[PDB]
Amino acid sequence: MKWLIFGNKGWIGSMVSKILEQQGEQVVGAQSRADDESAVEREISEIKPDRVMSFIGRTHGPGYSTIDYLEQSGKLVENVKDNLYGPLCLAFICQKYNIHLTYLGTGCIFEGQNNFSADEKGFTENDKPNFFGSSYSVVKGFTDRLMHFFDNDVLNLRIRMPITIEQNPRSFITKILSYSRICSIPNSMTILDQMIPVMIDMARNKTTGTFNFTNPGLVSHNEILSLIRDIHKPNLTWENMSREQQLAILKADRSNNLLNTDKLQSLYPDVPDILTGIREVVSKMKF
Amino acid sequence: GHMKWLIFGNKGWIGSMVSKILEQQGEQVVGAQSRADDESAVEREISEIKPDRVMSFIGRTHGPGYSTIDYLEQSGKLVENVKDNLYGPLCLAFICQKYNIHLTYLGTGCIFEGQNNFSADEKGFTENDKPNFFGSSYSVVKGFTDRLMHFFDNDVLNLRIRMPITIEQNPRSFITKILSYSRICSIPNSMTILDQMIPVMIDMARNKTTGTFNFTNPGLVSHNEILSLIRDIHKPNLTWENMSREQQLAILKADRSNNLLNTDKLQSLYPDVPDILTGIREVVSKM
Ligand SMILES: C[C@@H]1O[C@H](OP(=O)(O)OP(=O)(O)OC[C@H]2O[C@@H](n3ccc(=O)[nH]c3=O)[C@H](O)[C@@H]2O)[C@H](O)[C@H](O)[C@H]1O
Ligand SMILES: C[C@@H]1O[C@H](OP(=O)(O)OP(=O)(O)OC[C@H]2O[C@@H](n3ccc(=O)[nH]c3=O)[C@H](O)[C@@H]2O)[C@H](O)[C@H](O)[C@H]1O
Repeated sequence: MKWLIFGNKGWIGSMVSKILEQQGEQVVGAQSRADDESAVEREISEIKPDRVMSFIGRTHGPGYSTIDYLEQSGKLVENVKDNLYGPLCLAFICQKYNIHLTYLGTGCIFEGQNNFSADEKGFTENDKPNFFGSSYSVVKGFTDRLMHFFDNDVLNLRIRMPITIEQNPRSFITKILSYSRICSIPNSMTILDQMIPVMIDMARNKTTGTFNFTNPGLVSHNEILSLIRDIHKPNLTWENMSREQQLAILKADRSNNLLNTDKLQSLYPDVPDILTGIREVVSKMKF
Repeated sequence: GHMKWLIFGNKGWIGSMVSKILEQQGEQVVGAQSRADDESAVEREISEIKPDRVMSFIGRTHGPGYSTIDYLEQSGKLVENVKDNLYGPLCLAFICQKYNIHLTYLGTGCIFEGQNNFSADEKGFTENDKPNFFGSSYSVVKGFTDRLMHFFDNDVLNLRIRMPITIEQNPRSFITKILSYSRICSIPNSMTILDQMIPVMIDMARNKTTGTFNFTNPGLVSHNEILSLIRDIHKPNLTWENMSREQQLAILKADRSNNLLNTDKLQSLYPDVPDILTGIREVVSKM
């Protein structure tokens, strides 16, 4: 089939593009900006893709390798443009043309259920955002809600803290290896090497709706650094800091949660729990 | 004949003014119980009430400690900004469209800068023009809401008002406000006299007119010209101090939109709408 990819030069979009091409699919990198709704509709009307995917957003930039970038005066316009408006333009136009859209969103719109409390099973697909501590998370929360108005037309995948075996400035493990102090908190995370094939399968199948799109279960920064130490780097040591210490040195807070992945597990029962998956990733990693 | 109207923002300055007028015209007005951002509660209320027409007079434009849009520039208020100035209005657009019920959305023309210099080649920002003013968090979000309303061009009436004026003094009224300000940044602007423009808005909603409309009285008026007309007609001892654009920017949390709106589209439908200077004369004579 023919796959039109927005964000195909980005970290994730490049990775997905490569896998679609190894699978024998035709990939078209979108030339239109997602927020240029008239150019998007011209491109979609002309290319006539079988599938559209969105790997776009504004999550770092000059001076800031993190979502702290969006807290600067003058960046709200880039935040809403790339992290809400562009994705909504793709939803409206893909829906009009009856072309399945995969939107790669975020689960960094919730806070909590990550304390191993016996009565808490994690945030669901239907749950409203309850984390408002970064401008990124605020805007993405509304994008996530708005995507529920396209439940039969758009696949809304909530990834978090994405990890690759290959080291990359964007990869959660690369980042935490680089940080002087670690705020260790159990969290739902996405191993892209494991879950990109699932995402492609879902888009091939025209599956629609919202899915929490993390590996089952919780892992902490300390558990990940402990595996790197215990598998490869016996000398490895790090300093811990609290949520409050971290808040003081960043421009924004950070989302910490468990996502309930029962919905994804109903379709894809072989996705590894996050600790089995991280053990696998760390075992294969170069430094 | 007389109809049933569901009003979001029925207790607000503009909403309560429109409610009273629809009631004076012998309509049935229901004040909405649901928050516009509570999409499930909105869908319940619309499906229950089965209104002939829905109207939105909602937004977040002031709050504790800040009688202006400067309120939205505080850390932690982006969530209120997007919730009330974008997401709630989009919830109303999606749901009213689903139920094929006409929606009037009271938007803003404070999404553009320029064309107010009396240059003969500049006839003002049109309905199709994209936002070009990004100097307040209010204007940035409202600009995206305006663009999003264009995806509902057959189902929603999107009216861009600016600097609303009432005969009746009120803290929200542009004339009350500039009378209250020690220093005036005098700039020619498109402005909306609500006493003259609300009856046009109600007619449009009765006719189920949809699309975007610039919704200011035709032409420009400056702060200095309004205050001069108040002095000469009502208050001969009135005096004020003038200040620059950059001097204003030094005292406020954000910049302000200054523009001309092209009102040819409205004037084509309603040739009798008073030009701003004729209308300001009517207003000041009634004060
Ligand atoms: C596109 C979005 O990117 C996001 O990354 P974010 O910009 O929050 O990454 P970091 O600030 O590096 O934060 C990554 C992690 O590092 C922790 N940390 C940070 C700095 C420090 O000095 N020490 C620490 O321990 C921080 O608490 C967080 O757990 C998320 O992936 C989100 O899932 C995804 O949708
Ligand atoms: C809901 C939105 O409200 C808005 O009002 P805004 O909050 O910008 O009002 P003010 O800050 O009082 O500003 C009102 C006017 O006062 C001027 N001024 C301000 C302070 C000062 O000390 N001296 C001055 O001369 C300012 O430049 C502006 O022209 C707009 O109506 C917009 O059309 C509407 O959609």
